[PDB]
Amino acid sequence: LKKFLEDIEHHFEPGGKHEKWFALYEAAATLFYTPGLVTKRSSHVRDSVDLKRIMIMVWLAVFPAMFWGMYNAGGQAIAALNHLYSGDQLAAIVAGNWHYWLTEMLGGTMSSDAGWGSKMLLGATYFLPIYATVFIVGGFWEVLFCMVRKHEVNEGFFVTSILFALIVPPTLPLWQAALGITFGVVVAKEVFGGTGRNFLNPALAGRAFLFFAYPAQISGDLVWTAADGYSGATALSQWAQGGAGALINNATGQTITWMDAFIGNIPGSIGEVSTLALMIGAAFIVYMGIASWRIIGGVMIGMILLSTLFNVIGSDTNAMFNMPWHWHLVLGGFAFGMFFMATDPVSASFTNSGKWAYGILIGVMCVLIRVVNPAYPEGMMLAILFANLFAPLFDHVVVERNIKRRLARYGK
Amino acid sequence: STIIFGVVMFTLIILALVLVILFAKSKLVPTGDITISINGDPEKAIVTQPGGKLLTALAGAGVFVSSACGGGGSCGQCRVKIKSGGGDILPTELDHISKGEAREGERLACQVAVKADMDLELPEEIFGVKKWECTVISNDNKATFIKELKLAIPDGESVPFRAGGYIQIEAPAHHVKYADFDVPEKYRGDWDKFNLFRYESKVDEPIIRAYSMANYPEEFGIIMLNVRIATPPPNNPNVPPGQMSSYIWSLKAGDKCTISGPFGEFFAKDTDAEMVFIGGGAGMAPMRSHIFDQLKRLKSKRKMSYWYGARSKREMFYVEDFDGLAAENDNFVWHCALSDPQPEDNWTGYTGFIHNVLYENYLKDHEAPEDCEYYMCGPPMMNAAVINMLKNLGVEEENILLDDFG
Amino acid sequence: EHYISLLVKSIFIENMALSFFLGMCTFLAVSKKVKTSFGLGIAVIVVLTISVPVNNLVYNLVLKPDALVEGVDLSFLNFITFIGVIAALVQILEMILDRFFPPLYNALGIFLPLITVNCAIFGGVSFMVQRDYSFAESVVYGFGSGVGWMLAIVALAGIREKMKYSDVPPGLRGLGITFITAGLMALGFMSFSGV
Amino acid sequence: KKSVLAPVLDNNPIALQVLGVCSALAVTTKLETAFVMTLAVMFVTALSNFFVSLIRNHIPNSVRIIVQMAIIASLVIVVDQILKAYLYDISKQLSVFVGLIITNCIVMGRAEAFAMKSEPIPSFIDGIGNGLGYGFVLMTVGFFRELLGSGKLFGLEVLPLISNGGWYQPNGLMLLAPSAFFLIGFMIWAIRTFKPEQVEA
Amino acid sequence: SIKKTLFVVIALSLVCSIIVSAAAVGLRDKQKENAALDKQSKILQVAGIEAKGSKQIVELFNKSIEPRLVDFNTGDFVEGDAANYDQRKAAKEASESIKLTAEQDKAKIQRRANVGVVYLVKDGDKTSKVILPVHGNGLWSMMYAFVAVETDGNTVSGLTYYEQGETPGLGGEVENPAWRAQWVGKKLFDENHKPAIKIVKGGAPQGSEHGVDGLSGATLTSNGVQNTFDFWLGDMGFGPFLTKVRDG
Amino acid sequence: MITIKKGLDLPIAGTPSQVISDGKAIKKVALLGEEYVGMRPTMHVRVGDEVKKAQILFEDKKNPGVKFTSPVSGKVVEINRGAKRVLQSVVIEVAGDDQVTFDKFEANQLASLNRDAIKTQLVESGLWTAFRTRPFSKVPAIDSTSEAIFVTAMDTNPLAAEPTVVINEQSEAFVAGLDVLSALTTGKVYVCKKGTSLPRSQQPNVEEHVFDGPHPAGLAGTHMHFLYPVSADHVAWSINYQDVIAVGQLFLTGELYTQRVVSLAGPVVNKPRLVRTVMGASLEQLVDSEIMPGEVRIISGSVLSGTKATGPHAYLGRYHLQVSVLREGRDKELFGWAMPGKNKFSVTRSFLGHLFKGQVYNMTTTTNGSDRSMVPIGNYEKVMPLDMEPTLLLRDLCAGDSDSAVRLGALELDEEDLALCTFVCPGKYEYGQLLRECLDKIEKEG
Ligand SMILES: CCCCCCCCCCCCCCCCCC(=O)OC[C@H](COP(=O)(O)OCCN)OC(=O)CCCCCCCCCCCCCCCCC
Ligand SMILES: Cc1cc2nc3c(=O)[nH]c(=O)nc-3n(C[C@H](O)[C@H](O)[C@H](O)CO)c2cc1C
Ligand SMILES: COC1=C(OC)C(=O)C(CC=C(C)C)=C(C)C1=O
Ligand code: FES
Ligand code: FES
Ligand code: NA
Ligand code: NA
Repeated sequence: LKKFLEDIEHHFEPGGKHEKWFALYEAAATLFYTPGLVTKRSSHVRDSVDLKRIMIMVWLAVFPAMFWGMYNAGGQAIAALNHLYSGDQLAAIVAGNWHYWLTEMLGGTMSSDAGWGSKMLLGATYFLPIYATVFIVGGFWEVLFCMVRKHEVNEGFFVTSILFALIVPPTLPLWQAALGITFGVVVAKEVFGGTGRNFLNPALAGRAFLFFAYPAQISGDLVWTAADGYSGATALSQWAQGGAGALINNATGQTITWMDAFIGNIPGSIGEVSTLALMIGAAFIVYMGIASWRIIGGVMIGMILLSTLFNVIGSDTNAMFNMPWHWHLVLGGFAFGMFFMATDPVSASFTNSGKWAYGILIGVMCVLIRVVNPAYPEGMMLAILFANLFAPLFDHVVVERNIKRRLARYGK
Repeated sequence: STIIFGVVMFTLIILALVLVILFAKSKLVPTGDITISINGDPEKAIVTQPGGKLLTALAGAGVFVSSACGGGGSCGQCRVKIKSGGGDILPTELDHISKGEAREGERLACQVAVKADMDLELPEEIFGVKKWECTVISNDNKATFIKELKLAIPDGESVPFRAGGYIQIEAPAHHVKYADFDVPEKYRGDWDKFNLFRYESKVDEPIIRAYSMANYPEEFGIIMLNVRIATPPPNNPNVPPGQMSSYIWSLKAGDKCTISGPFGEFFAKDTDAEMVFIGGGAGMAPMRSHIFDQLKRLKSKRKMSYWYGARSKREMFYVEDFDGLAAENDNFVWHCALSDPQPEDNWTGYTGFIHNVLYENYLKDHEAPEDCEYYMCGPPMMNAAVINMLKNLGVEEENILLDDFG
Repeated sequence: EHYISLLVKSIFIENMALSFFLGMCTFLAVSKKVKTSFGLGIAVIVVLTISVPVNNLVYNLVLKPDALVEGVDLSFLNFITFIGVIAALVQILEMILDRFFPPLYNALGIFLPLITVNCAIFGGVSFMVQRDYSFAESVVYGFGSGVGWMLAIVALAGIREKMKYSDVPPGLRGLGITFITAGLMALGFMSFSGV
Repeated sequence: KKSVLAPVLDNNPIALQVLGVCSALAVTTKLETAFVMTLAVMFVTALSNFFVSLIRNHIPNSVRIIVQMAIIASLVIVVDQILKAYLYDISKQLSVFVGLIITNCIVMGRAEAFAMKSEPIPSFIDGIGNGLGYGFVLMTVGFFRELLGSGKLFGLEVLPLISNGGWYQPNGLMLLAPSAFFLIGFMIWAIRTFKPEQVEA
Repeated sequence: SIKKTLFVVIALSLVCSIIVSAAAVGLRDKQKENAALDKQSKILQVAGIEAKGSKQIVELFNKSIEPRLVDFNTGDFVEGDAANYDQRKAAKEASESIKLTAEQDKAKIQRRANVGVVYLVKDGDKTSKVILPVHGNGLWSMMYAFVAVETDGNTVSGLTYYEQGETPGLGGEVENPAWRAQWVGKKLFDENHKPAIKIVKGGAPQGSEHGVDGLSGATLTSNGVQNTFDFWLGDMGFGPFLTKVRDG
Repeated sequence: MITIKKGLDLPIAGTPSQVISDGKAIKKVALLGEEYVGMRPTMHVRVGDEVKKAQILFEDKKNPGVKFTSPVSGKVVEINRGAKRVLQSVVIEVAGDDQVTFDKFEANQLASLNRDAIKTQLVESGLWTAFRTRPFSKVPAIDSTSEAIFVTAMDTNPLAAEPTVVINEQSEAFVAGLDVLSALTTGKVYVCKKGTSLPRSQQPNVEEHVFDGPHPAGLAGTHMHFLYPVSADHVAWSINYQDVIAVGQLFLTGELYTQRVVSLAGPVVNKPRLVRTVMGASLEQLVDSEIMPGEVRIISGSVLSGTKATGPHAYLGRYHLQVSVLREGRDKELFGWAMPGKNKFSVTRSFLGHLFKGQVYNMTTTTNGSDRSMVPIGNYEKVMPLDMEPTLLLRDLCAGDSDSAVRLGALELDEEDLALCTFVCPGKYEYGQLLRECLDKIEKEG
């Protein structure tokens, strides 16, 4: 590969043809092989870390959540299908859905005796097409801007593509996934100059676009389980209706315990369900210093304080008032947003003091939307997007206090 | 019925609103006269009513401030030192004034609106402006598009100015046809190639421009000057012809024009560093004064060089004078290269543009090109190109002074 | 009580800038610098907190139907009355600041000419007539709308200042990117829409 | 002719200038309201410019703004009555933005920039031209927002909807605030790539 | 010159006001008719009377519709200017309205007018149908509807939502003709003379007496519709009036 | 006294032995023009000219009166010039022992000397160039004065020599130099050192301050920020301990003292140690027969801040007290960015190397990645102990917002103060150059 990559560089050079594809060919060469660049001036030595390794660490950090998500997505769907149909009726349903008979063809079974392999396989049939569509469509916009503007491709899109695919319902139509990533990549990032030069979270901007443009496909009772003809409310929606007592899984008929939500054995977005899986990945990137623990700490502080305040105030009518902090933690997309989306460094505050305020605002807003906004059962995406708008302001307040300390010579 | 009530109610509301505004203005907006001190002299202090720009009040008094763009804040030649008052510096002013200058208090009088008492410290040069109407003596054409103008002082003595200065010329509306101009036969033949006499200029309103001096200080009685005719671009015929330059060319012996005192900021440095001159077109006026000033007025022994850009032997002028100065004093040497010698010129010397000729002849082998004072005046193409070569030689901007005439 | 919801409604739930699109010309213009943007927001609040309650009394005492006389309703004299009154108060406030509060004139009076006949003030007063608000509600609403307007402009100024590091394509640089930026801001402010 | 079309693509009040943005983002959800709004702004802008020019020499600078606003406000009040009496349905849709025409920066900008220092006849044409360019952006945004958000143009079903036994699913974001912001920005981008002179340094 | 300024402002104010005053006062009659026909177009549509054009709407509304005022506390007809009655304005004033308790306010409406207008459809000298305006808070905005109740006082003939602000596709489907058409033939009350109309999440059983399919993916808006009928058909709404209708 | 916790000590292999030995004989010396910030030279010598030890070679046009004098006596063999005729170096071939002498004083008189007298001797001898001003890291103007002169008697640069070992051999000169600085300063002299003991001045003006912590704890910029914060109106002077010994020698013997002790160290240096050399010594001759085979990079100064010693720049810098030699890191590795970094050092904990604590790394000149836009993961805050918001400041430098950078503390910074920020940047920005671009803009516009 090394010899082939080096030799073909002549063609992609300005003298040779296909120069318009240099930004993509050089990306492949640099992607496979680290460049042989040496420092040109001081510092003559550099840290081993680079943008490529940072993104891959985040990309790997969500793998455990992604793998469980596929397993959970298949499990929820298979359970619902058997709870709704049986016998030849199930066979017709399986025959009328390419997700179902493709799983049968590859060795899985849609029967209730299905093991983890068939459930994970079935969940893959939903996740992979979404991820492939998001990667290809979003990657096309990335290369187009780089090619036209003569920029080198940036590796930040790897995190955006995977995260966006893991925050959508399993049943999301592909054509809507293409539009969602297109809005997030283009409107939120590229027109600002690409990775590191924007202010809004790209993946959440794409989800918000679908959230407000096609609400029927990303809300309600028909999108969070991939069993055709099945209707089931998620835990957050159920709590808003009848409190903790309403937390029931109709497909399986079993009550939803805190442990169930914690492990991720609940309907929802593929990737968000398992708080345990997200914590495992979040621990690594936080330990590695890639994700800010001040933002994560701030989010927890804001969530616990406001939720406890709602607990004390009480409400005989709004059941969301009595949801405790530890239930807020394991429900919806709070865990996913706090660890892998609130920590987006570009859209977060650039000062350590601001990061605390930035995270606290995120945590406060999520509970607020969850509790006192009837329309939306969850508000993590909206909370983060709202917090992005004010992150530069927290930095400005902190920096202006720094400037006042300096004009006083730090009291020296 | 309702129509009547609305009509009266409408008027009451409007009258009540304006009466409050009009009443408030009288009791909140002072109408006292504004007093501005010029250079701290009580006699020069000017009392002016509120309103208007600073450039207007000063002009009425005995101090005249140079201005090219006028009330647009574009040229920046009207910079004044405002010790106090006038508020903060406007963002447009910063475009032509550096931050350090703003700390000193430099401001544009035209861009500054007079609304409160202000203190000004205008220098002697701006303070000492005298308006005179000299008499035109000769208007012969020096070259194809260059005319030498001689002005006779009307009040006697001579105009006090420094080498490389200029005088602002103001003229009223007047219609002049290029056919009215008188040109020698030598240059007439070249003019006959395109028949530029067809052009006709009609200056609708009075105009003000600047013109550099071409007489060294010791010269008394005649104020030599060089004028370049303004014509529409060869590639853009749909442009009005010259308005101020054309009017000057229409004048002959016995004509009168105003000089409105001297001005300028183009001068040499009182040091022993070698001087280098790059003249072009109308630039031969200020350059000539420097050579004359440094030969008899000061009798300077410093090295002096001149590099004039010309297109043909006909364009060359003052050659006989230059030869005498070089021959009489060896400290000064002049050179010129022809960008396109005529077939009959039979030039056997430097050929091309001074952009590369000067480098390939003098600056290439110069041991300390940076340790030299550079003065330039000529077409923008020659000026812009030359500085790039000078920049490539490590010549600092502070060592080069530009006086481009356009 | 009732006032806090009204104050909360006029800041977050109802956003005069990002939802009703009022004052966009000035909002999308002076947004470059946070310090200047903060000054305009303060100036807008002063005009709004004074304009709305003053117009509320005028509307309820003169323009309100069947108020001056029985059977006559001078509703059509609504736009002229409000715009004229708003112009007077803004103009009157500026002059007194330059005569008694020099420091406030530069901080607040400098922006007042822009706030004269501004869509932000007129729209807020118009909504105060489209509804039935008491004088106390008029003041709480007027103060709330201005502060919420200040929140959006001050937020947009932080983003624009942060965008000094951005690389916007030519054609979008300046106004074009700012409109996109404002659109993104409106996206995040729709979290309170259902509230 | 040149002056009439100058404020369309060369000196657009909303693309190059930032005047009239408030109405652009509010009424462009439908072409009927958008189209009617252009007529109201054109009618007021042209008349206000015409009248202010007639009394320009006699207008006192002390209360000039009041005089200009009274003329503008009076016309808008008249326009409000016409809309209420005729096109009542459209009047209800426009909500309070008919009155906001008075504060529309285009109306006041031309009343001072041009009408106060211009002959009344060309002043009227300037008002018509500015209203035209204002409507060019208003109608362009209205076209996409109605077509993509409802599948309808002027209330006529262009794209059959799934809810009505069709194939097209309308985009809900085209009805909300952000869409107008994004469409205008991309419209400015398109305009400035074909007229690079308007690019900001 | 203060005299010059006063002359221009006074003269300009007088002429401009005259045009404004004349325009508003003169066109007021036309404006009143235009506003009215919008409500008449809806009432005719729910009534099943096909009309087209302002002239036809006005002519047919007067011929077939007889607006009347009703007192909720008694459910008995009262005398007043029904044709020019604004129930919304009345509901905002304590003189002609009341404040509901939290328990009573099933429809979540803050206030309810003491007297509300109703519309009777008459083929001839006989009332073939009664139209009852009912409103209740939705997810996003107050929703106003017209309900055409047959002479029986139980069966519903037509429904239409003429003012709503729910999300199109999810909650704005109350305007969908297919969903509205499902109400025809349903019964507002059960045998025990109690509200029985129920919005069934997931779709009502076919042939249901009181089963209307809820709006798919729009439980919150569908909940509002249920709350509207649970209140307006109850004691504090049109319940007592419908009891009188059942017996004449 | 002042303890630093935010910073980074780079564990590069080849630390010096901290024993002073005699280096290879040097027959070539040069002064480097680009090293002096904002210096436009006025040449006073030509190739083939004979010069004395302390004879003037060139003058500064924008700093009149400052004389850059030769370190050695000999012949001028070349005057290297670069793009735009930028003076790179003036190489002098060592020959003879002629020198320019000056006045000499007893150690007990130095503290009492007149300030103008001290300035004249320092300027004429060329030793005035040892001082650098903060802000702008320029040679102080002849007529200027400073209320705070900072003496850097410590070195936390990687592979740096220990000042205590050098200062101990020249205790009297160092104390004599401090006495001269006591009279030169209008205010006080800050002797910034480590906890170890050093010779002390008996003048009340000379105050000893201890700084503990990693790099940047031994940087003059760090010391100024904690003891005498600088601005446009509060200018401090910086001088290193070896120049202080030179100042003391000049006023004790009346001769320019040009001997220096520099650490020759690095992964490819066979015997890393301290060597005695001369100012501007040819590094090609200094490192001869002391480096491992291969393509190496010789650096005047530290690997964090320093000049590539190649061609006309292959001479010891005026302010550099060490020579670091590294391998050129041109190797391309398959998925090198994706490997567990047992042998990779990082500020982050994303490599295995940080687990093997106490390990040393054979760092090369590899950039360890391509150039990318800043993605701040908090690396800058981890190595920046000053009271600043580095990410915001670095963004200002990237955008060229000179005025904003001034508000955020750019005027307090020299290039070396941002070396760690450059080192840890995932986007591979080089903030030292950006800071200089901002500082130059402020000087010119101001
Ligand atoms: C990181 C890259 C992106 C993410 C990629 C994620 C890919 C997910 C693929 C899931 C595949 C799971 C296969 C697990 C095999 C072990 C099976 C096991 O332990 O569970 C048993 C369970 C139930 O058993 P049953 O199906 O009933 O068969 C036995 C009948 N007596 O199940 C079974 O017995 C297994 C029945 C299914 C066998 C399928 C084999 C071929 C298809 C799977 C591989 C391709 C997946 C798609 C492409 C991915 C490419 C990245
Ligand atoms: C810790 C971390 C978190 C990230 N989170 C997100 C994210 O939530 N959404 C996204 O689109 N990109 C994310 N990225 C990728 C990238 O930084 C982001 O798109 C920036 O906004 C691009 O400038 C993340 C990167 C890192 C290192
Ligand atoms: C980092 O490396 C990257 C590539 O490497 C080959 C890509 O092709 C592309 C482009 C992808 C597609 C599907 C066109 C992107 C976006 C990218 O980031
Ligand atoms: S006259 Fe040109 S700047 Fe004032
Ligand atoms: S249109 Fe200009 S502020 Fe509203
Ligand atoms: Na969970
Ligand atoms: Na909620």
